[PDB]
Amino acid sequence: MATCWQALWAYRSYLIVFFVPILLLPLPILVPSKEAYCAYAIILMALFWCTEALPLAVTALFPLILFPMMGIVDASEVAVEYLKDSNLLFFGGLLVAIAVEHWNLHKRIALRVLLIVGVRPAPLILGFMLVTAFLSMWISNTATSAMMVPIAHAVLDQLHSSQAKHLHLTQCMSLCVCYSASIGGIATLTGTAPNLVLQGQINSLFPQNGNVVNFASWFSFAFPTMVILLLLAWLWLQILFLGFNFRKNFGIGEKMQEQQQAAYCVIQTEHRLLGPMTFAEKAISILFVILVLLWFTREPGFFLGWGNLAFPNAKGESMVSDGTVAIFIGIIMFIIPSKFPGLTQDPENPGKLKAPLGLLDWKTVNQKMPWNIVLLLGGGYALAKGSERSGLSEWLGNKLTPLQSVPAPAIAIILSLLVATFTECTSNVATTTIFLPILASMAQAICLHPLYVMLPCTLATSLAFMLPVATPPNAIVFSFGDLKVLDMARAGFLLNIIGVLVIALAINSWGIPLFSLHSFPSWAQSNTTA
Amino acid sequence: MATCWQALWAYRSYLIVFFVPILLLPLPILVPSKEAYCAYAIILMALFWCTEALPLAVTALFPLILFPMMGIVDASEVAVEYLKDSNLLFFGGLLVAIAVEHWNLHKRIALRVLLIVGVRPAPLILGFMLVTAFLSMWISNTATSAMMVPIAHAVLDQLHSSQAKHLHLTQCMSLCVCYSASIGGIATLTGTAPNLVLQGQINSLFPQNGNVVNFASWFSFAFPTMVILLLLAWLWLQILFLGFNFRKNFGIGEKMQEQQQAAYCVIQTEHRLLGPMTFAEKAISILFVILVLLWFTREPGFFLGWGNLAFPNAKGESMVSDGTVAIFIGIIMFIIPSKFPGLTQDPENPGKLKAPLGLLDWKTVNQKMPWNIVLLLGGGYALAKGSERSGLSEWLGNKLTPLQSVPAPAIAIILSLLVATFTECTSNVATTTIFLPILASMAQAICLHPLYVMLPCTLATSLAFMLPVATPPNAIVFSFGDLKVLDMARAGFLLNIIGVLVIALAINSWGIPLFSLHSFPSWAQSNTTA
Ligand SMILES: CCCCCCCCCCCCCCCCCC(=O)OC[C@H](COP(=O)(O)O)OC(=O)CCCCCCCCCCCCCCCCC
Ligand SMILES: CCCCCCCCCCCCCCCCCC(=O)OC[C@H](COP(=O)(O)O)OC(=O)CCCCCCCCCCCCCCCCC
Ligand SMILES: CC(C)CCC[C@@H](C)[C@H]1CC[C@H]2[C@@H]3CC=C4C[C@@H](OC(=O)CCC(=O)O)CC[C@]4(C)[C@H]3CC[C@]12C
Ligand SMILES: CC(C)CCC[C@@H](C)[C@H]1CC[C@H]2[C@@H]3CC=C4C[C@@H](OC(=O)CCC(=O)O)CC[C@]4(C)[C@H]3CC[C@]12C
Ligand code: NA
Ligand code: NA
Ligand code: NA
Ligand code: NA
Repeated sequence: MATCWQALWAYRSYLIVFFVPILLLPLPILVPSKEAYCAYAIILMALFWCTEALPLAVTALFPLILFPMMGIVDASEVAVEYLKDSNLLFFGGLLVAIAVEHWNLHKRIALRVLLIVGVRPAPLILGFMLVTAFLSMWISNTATSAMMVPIAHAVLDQLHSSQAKHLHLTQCMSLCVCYSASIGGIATLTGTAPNLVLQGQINSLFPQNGNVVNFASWFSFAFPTMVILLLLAWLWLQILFLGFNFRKNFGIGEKMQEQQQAAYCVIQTEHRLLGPMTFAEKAISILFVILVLLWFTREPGFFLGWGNLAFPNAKGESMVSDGTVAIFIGIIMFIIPSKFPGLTQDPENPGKLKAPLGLLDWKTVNQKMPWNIVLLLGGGYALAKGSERSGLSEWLGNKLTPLQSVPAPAIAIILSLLVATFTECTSNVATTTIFLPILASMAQAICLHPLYVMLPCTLATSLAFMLPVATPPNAIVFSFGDLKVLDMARAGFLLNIIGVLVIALAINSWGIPLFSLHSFPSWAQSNTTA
Repeated sequence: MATCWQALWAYRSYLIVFFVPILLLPLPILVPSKEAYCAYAIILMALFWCTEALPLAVTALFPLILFPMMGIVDASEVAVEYLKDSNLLFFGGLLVAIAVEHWNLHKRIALRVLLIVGVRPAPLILGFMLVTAFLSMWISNTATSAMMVPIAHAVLDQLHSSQAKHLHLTQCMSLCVCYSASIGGIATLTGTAPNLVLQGQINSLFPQNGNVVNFASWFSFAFPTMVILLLLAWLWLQILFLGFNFRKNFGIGEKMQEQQQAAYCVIQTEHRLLGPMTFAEKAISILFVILVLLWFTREPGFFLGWGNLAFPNAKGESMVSDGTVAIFIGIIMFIIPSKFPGLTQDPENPGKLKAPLGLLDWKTVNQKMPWNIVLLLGGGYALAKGSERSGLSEWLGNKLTPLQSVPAPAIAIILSLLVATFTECTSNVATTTIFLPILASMAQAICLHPLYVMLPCTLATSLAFMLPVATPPNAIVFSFGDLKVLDMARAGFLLNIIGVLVIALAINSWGIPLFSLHSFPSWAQSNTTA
């Protein structure tokens, strides 16, 4: 009878976990190679994340058993890949956010934000996108996400509670903060790390170049690209999760103004009934401002920060990172009392006073920390390390070489598509470092100017929108549990193509004059050209 | 008035955190050196752990801010020290223990253990010590602790609930399991990792030695040492936490037999009212047996395991570790259903069936995992790495050289005291690797036989009993929150001296005949001797 078909549909995750590793076994069986053994693991983890047949942190533990059991890397070497400085930065940022939420400062910030920008979905999403992109121009993307994801969560909670469809707004705001942190970092030379890697490669492979890639020329090239890509991402996320209406999205017309003025006066009254700030709110607000100001001035690149003055290494770089500052502020939050004269009496011995708790105690942290996101970030780093140790990146980099029998405006588009597809599985810095010296020689072989193929390769590494392991902002937005990986993939599949087309617009207009991409200059000559 | 003296005593942890870093500042100020900068951090973390002015995982985060801020190591290099394979082994073992506790198998195991060995404190502690030492002779110490600490916790909970002073029994059982895992590993050549390091050094520094250190001679030397040290540790932990009575400790005499027979019949009835095993209990019991059998036969050393047959490296060693097996079994626990035909109906849509949950879901794991012990183990590894990168181990190793103007039975005692003191701060393998080639040349300089100074150095690295970062068993016993670090230090300070005296007994009787430690053989000759 038909009662077996519901039993087969209820058990669908067990069937996925049993049948997906069997159906992909022809790839390691028919092609015995470490590149195929790593491609099997990448396809398996992507299929287990998009279907969510297992929890996210459980799928993130799969390199630890997969890579030693096919000879890619040792268990000792895959074990120290799961906790880097970018993961400690997330730990310290969320350690500050837990103290913000515990002492009701998140309600103050959310009510003041909703009092300033109002209650309209698309202008509020646009304001969050613009602020996240401007912050990501100057600090790290991970620091921007770890600062901005709980603020958007609190604003969204207060917006829900003032109106008593919201489950699409909670996806649109999370994905817009996630994508704005990645988009805004490409506009400056110090915004994302591969932007510096390109300058290191241009200085090493081509001396006598005369500092062709600096702060001013990179800004003049990559700021309109960032603005156009951010506005198109706003329009696409507004179309996909909200409607095609554009008057309901902007709150235009009556039967919409009435509910919006009612929600605005409800927000006004519940903000008025908060009172003065307590001692803990003032202390946490001062520490938050100090943390963001220390993140700004640590290593700016266009002037000399406190990380270069105090604590330099032999190369002059800072030995202290952003995660060090985050862990420092989070440790200080355990030491400052929550009330200063707060000497109470304990339920034990009746001759004792009692010191207050700190701004953080350990049991609040243990109840509130997303440890699955720590494990997800670590599993992403381990999969990215296994892709370099197996030889996938060297194999796919050497497939870009026979593209020489293609006209030059199409080489950049095909290369940008390939790099934007491959950067979902790997690291941005490693992909840039491996892929740039191949493209430099490929451009020297056909007498094409470098940075016609090196600038789209550097920009396409940042177009990482589909998988949780593509960028650390892609994993940080799963901290509250309302998102699915299928929503992120469905939103990012078109954003990759839109970003590739925006890079192709930027390299063929206003990138040709300010870089002289039609001349093949004399600093790119060698013994193989002529 | 006198009401200020209670306000000063209530605020004692804040005063410790403020005044201890200021009072130790003459050590980095008067002695500017990286060895002093690391000694400052070690003394500060030991003082913050023994007083517990901060939580344990918060004090374990101190290398991340300390080592880049005095130039010892970079933030990127100290960040990848916090999650090794021994930490993933604890994660996988406790991931199995959470599933044992969630499905009431821990009550079955605890009631059957209390039905077999009875209810008497000192014989039960001795049985746990003997089983933990015998298990630690053949598998890793971390695997033995991660298997045996929750079992002792469950037995202790059932023993408390059958008798309705226990707060001293819960310290004695935790510390006895912790110390038995460390003591039992010295008896075999494959029990602890420095035991193999010594054999590598004897083979590398002195060829033509004729395999003087093998399985049989190491067993014949180190098994009575282990037995004597285990019995003396049992007697000392019985004296320290229990009384000097030895008849109340063994339950001898009436007014003690009555309560013990009452507790035994209460245990009999509440074990009889459990019923047959469910599906989840049978599945978890089979997986537990399979996990311990895979831990036994992976890399035994005296025969060829499945880790050497399948998955070898170029040197023939196993690429798969014990943590890989633990993570493998813990991942399988998410896939097996808790009931097989358990198709229920969901509170949502009334046309759906519902698959059961697994033996593990993520929310039970998040509620039950001790993440502070993961951070504590990682902070210990980072402090141990900073001690090698700063140069403390090379500095303290070169202080063993001017001990040549001491008679030879006292050189071994002074060296064992120094190594047993220094191994509380550092790693056992690194201390052995650094300290053995200095002692070999020091013994060649005075025409003393090696292994008169290399065997006490190898054995004294395992006498690690005072600090949570000395051994991973020292950190695993804080998983349930009943212990203090001051109890561990108070119990281990005398056990270090007892172990040094037992090593001095073993090297001067029955170690002289079976190693010929009175002859200076011909394989230790060089160009500097004669
Ligand atoms: C160049 C200088 C740095 C510029 C940095 C980028 C620009 C940031 C502008 C953000 C403006 C957001 C609205 C107003 C400020 C935030 C709320 C606030 O001040 O709370 C006061 C609120 C108290 O207000 P009260 O109830 O009136 O006393 O809290 C505090 O005083 C302490 C807050 C410390 C941390 C502030 C974090 C603010 C994050 C805001 C994110 C906004 C995203 C969307 C913005 C759309 C703008 C178009
Ligand atoms: C050489 C072969 C391997 C030897 C390994 C080392 C020796 C281990 C002996 C441990 C004996 C402990 C008492 C009996 C076994 C535990 C309880 C049991 O059988 O549960 C059955 C109990 C069933 O109870 P029932 O159905 O109600 O009869 O559970 C199971 O069947 C599941 C078994 C899973 C694994 C259990 C591991 C228990 C470790 C206990 C450690 C005890 C420490 C103190 C022992 C002092 C001895 C002097
Ligand atoms: C951990 C739990 C959830 C089960 C996981 C099952 C699969 C996802 C994995 C785990 C072990 C894997 C196997 C481990 C080792 C091999 C040998 C490998 O062939 C070799 O010879 C590998 C070594 C080499 O030749 O270098 C082919 C893939 C295969 C069968 C792997 C196929 C995929 C398997 C079954
Ligand atoms: C963890 C947070 C909440 C509080 C930490 C306070 C102290 C435990 C630490 C943190 C910063 C440390 C300082 C960081 C750097 C230095 C410089 C150092 O002198 C140097 O010149 C170091 C660099 C070098 O010469 O190689 C002397 C120690 C001192 C003052 C350290 C003393 C101990 C301090 C105050
Ligand atoms: Na950035
Ligand atoms: Na990437
Ligand atoms: Na062992
Ligand atoms: Na140690």
